Amino acid sequence: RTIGIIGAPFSKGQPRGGVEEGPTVLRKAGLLEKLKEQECDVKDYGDLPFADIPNDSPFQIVKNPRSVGKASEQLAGKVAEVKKNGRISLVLGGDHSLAIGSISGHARVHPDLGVIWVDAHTDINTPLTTTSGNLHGQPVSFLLKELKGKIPDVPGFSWVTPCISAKDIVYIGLRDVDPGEHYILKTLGIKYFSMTEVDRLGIGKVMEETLSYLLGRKKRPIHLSFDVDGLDPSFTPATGTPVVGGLTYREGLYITEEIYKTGLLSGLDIMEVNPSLGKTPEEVTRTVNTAVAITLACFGLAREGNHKPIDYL
Amino acid sequence: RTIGIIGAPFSKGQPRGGVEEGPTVLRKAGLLEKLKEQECDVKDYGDLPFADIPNDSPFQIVKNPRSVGKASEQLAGKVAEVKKNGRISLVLGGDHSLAIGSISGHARVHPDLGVIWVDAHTDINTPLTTTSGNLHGQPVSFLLKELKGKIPDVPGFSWVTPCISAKDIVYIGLRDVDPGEHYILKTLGIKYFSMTEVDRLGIGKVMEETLSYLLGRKKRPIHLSFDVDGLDPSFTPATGTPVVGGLTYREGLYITEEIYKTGLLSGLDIMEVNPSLGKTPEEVTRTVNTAVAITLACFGLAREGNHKPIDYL
Amino acid sequence: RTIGIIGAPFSKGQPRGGVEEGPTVLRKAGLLEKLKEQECDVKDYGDLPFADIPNDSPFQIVKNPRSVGKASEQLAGKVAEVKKNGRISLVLGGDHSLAIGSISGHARVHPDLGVIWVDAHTDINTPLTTTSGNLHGQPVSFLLKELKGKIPDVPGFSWVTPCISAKDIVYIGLRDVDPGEHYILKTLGIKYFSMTEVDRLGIGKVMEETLSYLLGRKKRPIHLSFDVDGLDPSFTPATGTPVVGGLTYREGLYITEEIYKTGLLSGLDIMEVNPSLGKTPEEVTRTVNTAVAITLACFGLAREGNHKPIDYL
Ligand SMILES: N[C@@H](CCCC[N+](=O)[O-])C(=O)O
Ligand SMILES: N[C@@H](CCCC[N+](=O)[O-])C(=O)O
Ligand SMILES: N[C@@H](CCCC[N+](=O)[O-])C(=O)O
Ligand SMILES: [Mn+2]
Ligand SMILES: [Mn+2]
Ligand SMILES: [Mn+2]
Ligand SMILES: [Mn+2]
Ligand SMILES: [Mn+2]
Ligand SMILES: [Mn+2]
Repeated sequence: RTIGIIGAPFSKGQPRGGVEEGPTVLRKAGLLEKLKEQECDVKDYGDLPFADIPNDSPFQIVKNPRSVGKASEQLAGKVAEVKKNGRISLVLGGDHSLAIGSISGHARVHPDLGVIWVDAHTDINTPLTTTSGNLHGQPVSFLLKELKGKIPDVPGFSWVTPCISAKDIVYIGLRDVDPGEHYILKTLGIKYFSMTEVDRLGIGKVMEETLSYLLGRKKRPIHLSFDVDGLDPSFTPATGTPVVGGLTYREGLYITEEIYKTGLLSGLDIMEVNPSLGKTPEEVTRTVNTAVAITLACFGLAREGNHKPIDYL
Repeated sequence: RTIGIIGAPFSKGQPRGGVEEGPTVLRKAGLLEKLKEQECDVKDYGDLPFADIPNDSPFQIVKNPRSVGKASEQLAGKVAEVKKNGRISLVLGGDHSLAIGSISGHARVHPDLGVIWVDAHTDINTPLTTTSGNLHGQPVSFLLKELKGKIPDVPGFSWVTPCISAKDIVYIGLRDVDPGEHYILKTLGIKYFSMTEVDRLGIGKVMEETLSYLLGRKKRPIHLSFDVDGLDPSFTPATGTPVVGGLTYREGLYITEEIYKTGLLSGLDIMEVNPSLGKTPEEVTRTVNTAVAITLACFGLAREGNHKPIDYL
Repeated sequence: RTIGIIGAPFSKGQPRGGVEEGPTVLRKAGLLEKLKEQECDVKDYGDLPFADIPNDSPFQIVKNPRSVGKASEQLAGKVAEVKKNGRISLVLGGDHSLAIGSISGHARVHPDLGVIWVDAHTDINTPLTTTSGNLHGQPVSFLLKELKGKIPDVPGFSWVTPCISAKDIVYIGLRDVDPGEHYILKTLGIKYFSMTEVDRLGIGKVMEETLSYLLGRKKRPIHLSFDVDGLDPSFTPATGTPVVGGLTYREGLYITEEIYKTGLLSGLDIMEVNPSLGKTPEEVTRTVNTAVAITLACFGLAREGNHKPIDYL
């Protein structure tokens, strides 16, 4: 397909620093070249320069609010620009707090978008329910219209305007959800397939139900926010918040191959890859290699094989 | 839920000695504290003191019959006492021979109980079909009423009285069954889901069929005897009789989450954890960590998340 | 069952040399003894002596054509001889190019045979579509009647005569298919279950559909060509062309147990085991151990257990 690459070297949504190198190690893995090797029209919009915000004391428990809020604001603008150029935005990011800007900018051009959130976490804590204070665990709360009223005026996010409803999002891969987050899940009736649902139904039925749920009424642009920790740490160990018993490499590729086949992928986020957290150089390459594989599947690379519209014999 | 913890530091049902440290490493992993962290009312009935039986020569091929028989007799009494206190018995054990006492004592208070046996083995050898002579591979034969007549008078087990019928037990995870055991399986018509059935149907259908099979006619108390070697050794390596191709971490949690949701868990055994068999300190923690996780799922810990009956917003 | 073992220490269908030791390490693993331990009548037809062909320059891009062609010709004759003796041929091989001779000889005695190809690759490149020039990636093209006309006269294969039609073969495990191969797949309407189909349907449904597809109309002899790289490299690392995200140990045993139960297994190939490629001695034993396990399942070894037709009690 036609892609718009945008690097988001940002880490202030969480504690560990190596995540801001995500764009770097992914590009170094040959991601752009691999994409072009497929039927892909690629345009690199570069790495966003996230100016340093020295004065950024916590808002209550919430850490680096101004830095996070600004980074998302800048990203929102870049994503909308790539979308206005008629390209699928591909955000190579640092931490998941960037989802606020990615989905926000995406929704500016396509308000009817539907979101698929692949993650071990729901990232739906509010600045008031969070216990860690890390903003990468709160992006969804800022985007949901139903939660508008339970979100205090956190410095750096006055530009935010909830752009999705509880029913325009589906979670896949959940296995470490905070109490307050679970309360929000059940209270708002959010659609989710935790690892339990995946075990019960199988990834095939999960995807069928996911896509039917979001595209049932009518077709709409899809936004895939992919947290690499959604996959089991045996595949993506170099990440800040790993949780055992995750989605397999295969399921990861299944999810993305199915999303690709819809022809509706509109926005994509490959988040939380932290090269500095690899216990070994191999754990780093294993994580980056899996992240690239998942990305390539989102744009057409199929396990059964691919061939050009010609007569090979 | 409401739990009654009882440690069973016993190993004479098999050759390797480290298994008697199971209660110790599990408690040290913070199992009691983790349980209390959930909606659990926990009461530790302590570790059973299994007096030394110096004179215990083999009965034919059967090893340490008096020691094994006595340990189960003592455990049977403790389990019945915890059951009479209105608590779910949680036996942190050594080897699986202890199942004879656990199920026996449990059945004294709840004769209508149904058993789910998660294991790589059927543990249904009789003292006459066993080839190893290890009693942890024969517990089920002593408990089945239909096999009463094929069980010689083994020193130490005169107190035993078969308490379950062939149709009150379901096996999950089988992958190393002895010939005589398979003969008993097919002859008595015992319900089982070997790894082959799990591969064929998926763990979801397996659990649906398991619970429908045991609770179809009417609801009854459930006894879960969980041998950690039922799970693949990539998850629980520190165990005496590991067999490759086992149940995954995920399936292990699925089985237990589903049992929990029935609200009928009445007795639980977490067996065969042998810290001394870990090739590395990490293999030990990996095994103990998985054992704790499985235990927590049996008492409510759900992957989709948990929340108190309050308004979190 | 009744087996006819034939060693095929051959490697010239690909670059890496250790694969010709496959027969050796498998026999050393006790394969013959293990088979006899089951209800198996085993006869070792020995290791085929593949005479050295010093003058064998490439045919265009195609490497070692005369050596490969001769090795398959010799193997075809041996397989037909074992089949005429009323035995299931078990080819312990080197590289997969040997499939040309195995299926060829098998089809001489049983022209109505159906093939199940477990592999990460389709091995259907023609001498003209191949980009590697390695013949182990082209065996199927030489056997398919529909491709007769697109196969140049390659030195060493004048003895070949396509013996199977597009609809007498089913692929399972595909995850690295070349463009030209995919073109052939879709153009000839070949039945396949890539890793994507396995993820979608589950290995149970895959096997049901595979066997129904090949045995629907009427029962016929089955030929299983098993490339060990079909299974994930976490199980069979010592192989020349490994690809991540493969079939699990369990699925491997499921496939073969189901094939065994048909009672129609007529020919079997255990290919691509290369002891020299093991990064460690354990990776070598892990690969050989998995290969033996898969082989034993093909001849009756069931995970639920096995028992002789006698009264064990
Ligand atoms: N629920 C935890 C973990 C969040 C991880 C963030 N992520 O999934 O990108 C928190 O609120 O800090
Ligand atoms: N079937 C073997 C292995 C038993 C292992 C015991 N277990 O599963 O707890 C025997 O009878 O010795
Ligand atoms: N498709 C590649 C890989 C073939 C591997 C051969 N195999 O699967 O036995 C080629 O044509 O060289
Ligand atoms: Mn996460
Ligand atoms: Mn996340
Ligand atoms: Mn066991
Ligand atoms: Mn056991
Ligand atoms: Mn292959
Ligand atoms: Mn092959």
